Amino acid sequence: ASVYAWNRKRISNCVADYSVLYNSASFSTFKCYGVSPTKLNDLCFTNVYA
Amino acid sequence: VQLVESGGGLVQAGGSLRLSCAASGLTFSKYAMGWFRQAPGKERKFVATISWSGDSAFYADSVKGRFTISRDNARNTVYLQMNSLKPEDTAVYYCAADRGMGYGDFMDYWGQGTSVTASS
Ligand SMILES: *[C@@H]1O[C@H](CO)[C@@H](O)[C@H](O)[C@H]1NC(C)=O
Repeated sequence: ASVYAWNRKRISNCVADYSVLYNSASFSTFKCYGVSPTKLNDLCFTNVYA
Repeated sequence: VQLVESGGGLVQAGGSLRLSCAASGLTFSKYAMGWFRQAPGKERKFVATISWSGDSAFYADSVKGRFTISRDNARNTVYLQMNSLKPEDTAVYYCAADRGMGYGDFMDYWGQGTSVTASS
């Protein structure tokens, strides 16, 4: 979707091993705020609606 | 505002190579630093990036074991060591900085780009 009618699904209650992104090597602007890319794996919250 | 590339890949034989950029326009411990490259024909691709203060470092899938993105919080300088020079590393390199954790097609400050190339 777009930025004017974006959806916000529920991101929790499901396996999210974000290392599945860290072998991407094809991104351009992977940025993380309030957390480093590494330390969102050991600890990462609920209500993480994407 | 100042982030300039220097050095080169002017090598007559294989060996260890170094790049010596400088960050002298704004802070260097806040702006997470990065290092990209554009091959002569291939596009700008990720090489290395660092955390805000240099606390986290990671590389690509083919440069991790032979590169060294060294930053310098003090004396305003930054280097990128290229080791075990390979023909797949011909490019023009750029030192960079951003408010995230590096790794952005558009940075806060962009380097000029020095030509590094390995020929054997
Ligand atoms: C999306 O695709 C890229 C490259 O095709 C891959 O690196 C990444 O892991 C994929 N992500 C998912 C969630 O499938």
